[PDB]
Amino acid sequence: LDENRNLVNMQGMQLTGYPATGTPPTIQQGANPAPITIPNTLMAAKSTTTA
Amino acid sequence: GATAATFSLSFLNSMQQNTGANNIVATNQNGYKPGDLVSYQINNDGTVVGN
Repeated sequence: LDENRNLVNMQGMQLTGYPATGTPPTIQQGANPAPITIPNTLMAAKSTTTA
Repeated sequence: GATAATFSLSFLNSMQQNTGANNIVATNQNGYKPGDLVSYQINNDGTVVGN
């Protein structure tokens, strides 16, 4: 993990992959590849919908 | 005999959700005391940085 909390090799190349979008985030197999970052930010709570 | 430090403090992007406990996650400002050169080097960007 780099200073910007993104995955980078030991040289400085930005690792790329399929972006995760949606609420909750999921995996898209058709989305254009984007750099992968791992923020430490707190995720917001979700209202209960189905039980 | 020094003038007081008048500034603006920002608390935006704060969370009131059920986190269990209250803890500080970040803090920063843009003021520093005078300093002197201790070291320097050259980065791959071509810029010269003096610590």
